Amino acid sequence: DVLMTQTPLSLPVSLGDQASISCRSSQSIVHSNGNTYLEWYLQKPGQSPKLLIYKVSNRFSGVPDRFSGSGSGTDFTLKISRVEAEDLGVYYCFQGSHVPWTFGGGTKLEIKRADAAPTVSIFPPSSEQLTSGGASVVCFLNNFYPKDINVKWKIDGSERQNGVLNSWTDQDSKDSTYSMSSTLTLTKDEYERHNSYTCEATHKTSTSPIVKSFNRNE
Amino acid sequence: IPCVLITSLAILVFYLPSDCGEKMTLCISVLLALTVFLLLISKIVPPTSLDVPL
Amino acid sequence: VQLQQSGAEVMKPGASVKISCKGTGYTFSSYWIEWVKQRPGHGLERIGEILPGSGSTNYNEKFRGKATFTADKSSKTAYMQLSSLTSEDSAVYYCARYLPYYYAMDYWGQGTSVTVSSAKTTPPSVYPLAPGSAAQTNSMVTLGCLVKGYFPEPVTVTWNSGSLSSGVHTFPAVLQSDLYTLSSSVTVPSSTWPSETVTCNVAHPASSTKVDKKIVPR
Amino acid sequence: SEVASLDDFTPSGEWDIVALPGRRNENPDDSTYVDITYDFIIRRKPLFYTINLI
Ligand SMILES: *[C@@H]1O[C@H](CO)[C@@H](O[C@@H]2O[C@H](CO)[C@@H](O[C@@H]3O[C@H](CO)[C@@H](O)[C@H](O[C@H]4O[C@H](CO)[C@@H](O)[C@H](O)[C@@H]4O)[C@@H]3O)[C@H](O)[C@H]2NC(C)=O)[C@H](O)[C@H]1NC(C)=O
Repeated sequence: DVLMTQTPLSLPVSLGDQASISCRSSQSIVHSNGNTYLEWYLQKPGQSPKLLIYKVSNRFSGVPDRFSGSGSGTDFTLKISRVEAEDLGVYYCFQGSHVPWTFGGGTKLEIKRADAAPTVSIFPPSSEQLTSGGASVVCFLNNFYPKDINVKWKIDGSERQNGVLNSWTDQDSKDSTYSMSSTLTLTKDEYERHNSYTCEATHKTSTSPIVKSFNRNE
Repeated sequence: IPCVLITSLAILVFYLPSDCGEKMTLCISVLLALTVFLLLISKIVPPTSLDVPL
Repeated sequence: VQLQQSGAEVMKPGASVKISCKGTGYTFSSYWIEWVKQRPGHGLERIGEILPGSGSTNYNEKFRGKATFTADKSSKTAYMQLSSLTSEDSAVYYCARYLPYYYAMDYWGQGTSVTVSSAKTTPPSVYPLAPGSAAQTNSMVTLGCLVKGYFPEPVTVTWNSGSLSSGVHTFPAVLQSDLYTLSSSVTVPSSTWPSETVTCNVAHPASSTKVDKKIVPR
Repeated sequence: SEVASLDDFTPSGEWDIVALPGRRNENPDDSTYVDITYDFIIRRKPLFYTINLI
């Protein structure tokens, strides 16, 4: 199968900036009739993909004029002149030339702006966790930019890795920032034996990991 | 029956001494006959995509 | 034109699935139906295509044997059959209309979500969160809630009749061992929070659940 | 319709249907000319000739 490669895997660019997505193919995808069949799609979150361009020289109906394509037998590029918030999503290549037809690798698009430091917080378990028979140690990391974020779960000076959850959100709209939360489930026999709890958070804005710790023994 | 007869000669080449100077004749003639029979059978009963005659 | 897919499905590993795409408003028999897989992580993968007018079918290398397409001429619908199922097949499947070498993929289905696991339709287990006993209470404080052992998706986490529409950071669900877990965060005035009542309403329509557990200051 | 119908089509077995688009053409220099042309894009099933020739 023909393999299609897209770069960059991410392209943060502020509004009003030209955005260019490159596309490369394992083989030439020019067809005998004189045309080359390459299509560009845009899939916004929570929606099905939307066609943008086909036969790159051409362009689909209903899309704005800021889009345009070009390329030769193996190298193709999509261009967005003046970006907005409605152009956010994942862009895919699609070659319709050689059977089987294959999709590109995708390329998430973001908007770059003044990075903001995280607003850390650590939430120990509630009494309901004690009653049930568990300990849900909840750590939050909100409003941090860029994606460069990491968490270390150190308890009583011991770095523990297994059983660590990691979940983040897509780029926001009002503030254009991500959010991440790593919750640590603990059992009663395991939760109470420790006396200290900490959730280190390292970010570019603050090179020193921000510390939010509490002691069980009180 | 002719197909089986021709196939049965495929092995004889290895019992034929190298001094007689006839190994090439035998093996090439067998290959020729097999190709001809394949083409004739295909003219009669075409092998399409779904199934090929055994 | 409209392409209609079947509803979501939940089944155990090792079973077989038969999702369908029904098209109306155009000549159904004369268009290739393209089946596209999208693992929740990332990436669009094309399983294959079928031409309802005839029996023609093509499968990608990664899916030969795994999937099988079928179509009904009388009823404008086409079916995809999935072989022995596994956790990796958990994804959302799309159906699209395609005519090779001409106008392409201008209409898609809504999308069918197929999830694979051994879990049962367990009800949600919601828990509250409170600030740590020994912590610095700033003029602004965060609030969150946890839900565990809820299956299948989705569970709607909302506040008291949209009490906090802004500042909410809902996070995607994850699997701990076999069940799903969820987390949420919000920002509220520290002074105002004791004054009024705000609670995270948790709903599990797939299990007919609607609960509310108030969070009170420690 | 923009394509030919396949509602009552019986598959061929040696040729595969790919696309059957139709188009209405006019000559800007004549003004009395009009036609409808259908492109039949057909793909050969190569097993027979593969086996017999290649
Ligand atoms: C099967 O054979 C038929 C008959 O030969 C063939 O039909 C021809 O297809 C070509 C390619 O689509 C047509 O030429 C195009 O016509 C459109 C309509 O006006 C023009 O817009 C095109 O020019 C634009 O696009 C080109 C490609 O992007 C650019 O290079 C150009 O600068 C313009 O931007 C182009 O001229 C041609 O009109 C038809 N002819 C007929 C009689 O229909 C068909 O393509 C073949 N199909 C296959 C799959 O082989």
